[PDB]
Amino acid sequence: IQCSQRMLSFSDALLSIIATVMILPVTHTEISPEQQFDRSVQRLLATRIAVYLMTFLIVTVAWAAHTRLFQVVGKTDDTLALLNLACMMTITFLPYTFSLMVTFPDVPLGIFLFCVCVIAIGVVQALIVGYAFHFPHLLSPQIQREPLSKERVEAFSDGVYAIVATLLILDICEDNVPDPKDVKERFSGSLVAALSATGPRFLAYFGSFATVGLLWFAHHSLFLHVRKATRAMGLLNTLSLAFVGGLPLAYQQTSAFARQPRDELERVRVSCTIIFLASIFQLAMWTTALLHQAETLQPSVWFGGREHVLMFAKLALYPCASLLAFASTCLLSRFSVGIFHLMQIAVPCAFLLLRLLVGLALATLRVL
Amino acid sequence: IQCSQRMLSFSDALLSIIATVMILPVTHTEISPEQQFDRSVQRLLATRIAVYLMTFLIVTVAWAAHTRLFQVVGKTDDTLALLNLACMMTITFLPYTFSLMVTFPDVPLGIFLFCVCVIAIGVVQALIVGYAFHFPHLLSPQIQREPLSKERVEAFSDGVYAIVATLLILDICEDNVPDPKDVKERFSGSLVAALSATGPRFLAYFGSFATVGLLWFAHHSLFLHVRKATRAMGLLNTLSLAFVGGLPLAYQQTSAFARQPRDELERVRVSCTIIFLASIFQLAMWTTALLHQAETLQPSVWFGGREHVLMFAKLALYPCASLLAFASTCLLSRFSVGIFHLMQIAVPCAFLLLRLLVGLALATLRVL
Ligand SMILES: [K+]
Ligand SMILES: [K+]
Ligand SMILES: [K+]
Ligand SMILES: [K+]
Ligand SMILES: [K+]
Repeated sequence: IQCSQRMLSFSDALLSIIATVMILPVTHTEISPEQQFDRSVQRLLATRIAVYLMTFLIVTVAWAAHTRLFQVVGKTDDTLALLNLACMMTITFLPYTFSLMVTFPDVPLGIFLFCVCVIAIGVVQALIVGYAFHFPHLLSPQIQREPLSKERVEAFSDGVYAIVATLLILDICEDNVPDPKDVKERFSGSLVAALSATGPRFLAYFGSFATVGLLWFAHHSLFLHVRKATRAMGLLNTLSLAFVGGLPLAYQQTSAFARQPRDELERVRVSCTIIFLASIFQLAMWTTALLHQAETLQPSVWFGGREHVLMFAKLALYPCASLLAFASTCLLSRFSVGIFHLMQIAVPCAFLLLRLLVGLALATLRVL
Repeated sequence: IQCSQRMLSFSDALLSIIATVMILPVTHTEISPEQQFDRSVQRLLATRIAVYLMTFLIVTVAWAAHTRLFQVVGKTDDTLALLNLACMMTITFLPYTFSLMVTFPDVPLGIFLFCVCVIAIGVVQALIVGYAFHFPHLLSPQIQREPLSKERVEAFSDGVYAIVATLLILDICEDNVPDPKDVKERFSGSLVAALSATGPRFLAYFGSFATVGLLWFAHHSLFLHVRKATRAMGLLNTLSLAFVGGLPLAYQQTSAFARQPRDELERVRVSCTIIFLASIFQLAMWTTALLHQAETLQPSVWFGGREHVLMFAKLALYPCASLLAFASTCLLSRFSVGIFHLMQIAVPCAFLLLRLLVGLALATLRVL
């Protein structure tokens, strides 16, 4: 009998990428200036965002069902591996059916194909269960004779984060790659001078990537001290990942969404809201785990623990900064863009010096 | 001190996706019929293919250096995690510099940025080494006082395979999603009738996905019996993955490459060549491991072992079928397309029945 760890890792990667794909249409929404005040186009954009959210949630539900199934199964086999590949294929077919239904919501074809795909997933998983139970040695020892699998959650989250960070660089690679017919005209053939138009732009990439990379760093930190992953924690993680997938929306440059008519205040508000939603659910995961620390958290991060305050600050850094920037957009709009840039530059430094800042604050409050 | 396994998994995912991204420009090659006989466009397409190969190899070299580094380090830390994030950011910046150099190969800007990025990677890794050695408890026990890390190779391969399988479905989602203004004209508003143009197309997806999914299944099988991963095996795996990344080229539909002028024989030959190159290097990995079976392979797959013939057949199935199809394109061109479709339908069945076919063949040869 074979060890199923790599097969489950492959499934996690596939499903995470599949869930995150549907943000691409959102980033490719073109709004002409003539349609800036057209409510129909704005409604279409909102509908496409809702479609992305629904598809992410559906793929996550399928992934959770798969996780249940292969917690029940445990071991794998050639036949089981091929059946898992068939299940992954059927699941990956879901975005196509959902897109077809979106294009023609009033025709039965989309609903019919979606139902057929769901039934196919069900039948494939039932076949997997039947094969596993027909050979008892392929079952988990407890079954051979609820909690979530932490590694599956971590792999799914890593896939989502990596895909977002990749979409950023794909956007950059197209933003600032001029052609000879463009450089010879805009800059009289001096490519170096094109830095004046491209220098800052790719520099902005460094700011965006960090925002994702540090968010993962928070997640990576939290689950280093997580013992038991509860279903509520899984749901909160799913919401956090769903809102993480929208970071390219607030950070991409070539994206049609980025080229829509807008103002600085609106863009800053949207980016701050997306970051706040992404991070507040990680903070909610941590708070939820704190209620049952005895069974969900390592002793170091329990109340009064050595790592407690550090973890709390690490997870609350982004929500507080995002909320402060959003408030500044309303109270100090004239300098809100500068404050947002300052936040982008400072939050990584705060993460780097976090262990010193926390101790300094603790000592200052103790003496005072 | 923290466990570095998840950080390395995240790095593997990032680097694998980054390596595979550069196939997207290749799939977006638009060749008008007026330029079918224009040698310049064909040369440009070949140059972009070579650029994709070079970028994949460079990203793989960076990933291998990172693997060496964090085999030396072993344990991780908050500062080490942030430094690893910085290193990943610098590495992800490589595609942008390579693309800029490609656009203007005769200007120093591209080479200058590429050199700056490489030096940045070097300095970041040197800082990681210095920090790790300044705190001896963050070093591996042997160092605290060559072989490859199998899990890193497996994670990188899984990332590449998942990205290819995802690119397939992204192509499909755009191939066969008509709009009302298109359905009302081409099919008089009968969306169901559009199956006549869309039915087979997404059906073809099922054929393409399997081809990737089974290739992974072969890889997944081989490394289940691999003890020690040698550097030569790593190089062969890198070549196999590089040629796997070109599967969307031979299987995508909307891709401008797919819409280029062509003939059935040429497309079949290209697809067969790509599949053959992808699988022959897995077979080469297996053969290379066989030379040092005592140190690289589990006893079950040694010469004369129970699983030996099964593994050999599993890894040689695709190369033989691809070579036979390619030969048919020259000897039986009139039926080569049908033979290719038959191969696409049959190879999964051969994989499913492999354990029976191998035994049947062995018995038949023994009695005869
Ligand atoms: K994993
Ligand atoms: K992944
Ligand atoms: K892994
Ligand atoms: K992956
Ligand atoms: K992509």
